[PDB]
Amino acid sequence: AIRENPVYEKKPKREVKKKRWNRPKMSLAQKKDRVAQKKASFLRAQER
RNA sequence: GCCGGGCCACCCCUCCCACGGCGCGACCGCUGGGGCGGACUGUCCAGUGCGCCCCGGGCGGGUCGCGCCGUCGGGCCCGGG
Repeated sequence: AIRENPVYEKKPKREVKKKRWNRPKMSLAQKKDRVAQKKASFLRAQER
């Protein structure tokens, strides 16, 4: 059979609904305000 | 000294181009709010970007058009009396 029909036929391309499965990289302001929130929370607990 | 032409000087009108200034309009990026979908953060319920739409405003520069101002401006110092 291989010697008879050796050609390869590609699988047809399929439509995509464009769903991301990973996590996008966090942004500069996002991480800066995360650090700010952490500092505020720690100081709040220290006062409390 | 012998007869004509043209030009700039009078006085007035009008074209184009160049330069500088002022004001208006069209296209741009950057920046404060609202609506939507979601993703994330914080040892108080609070907050942060993201993609779309609405954007009411600001910013100046790059180009274009418009109007005015100024030039012992340039067009044989355009042309008309």
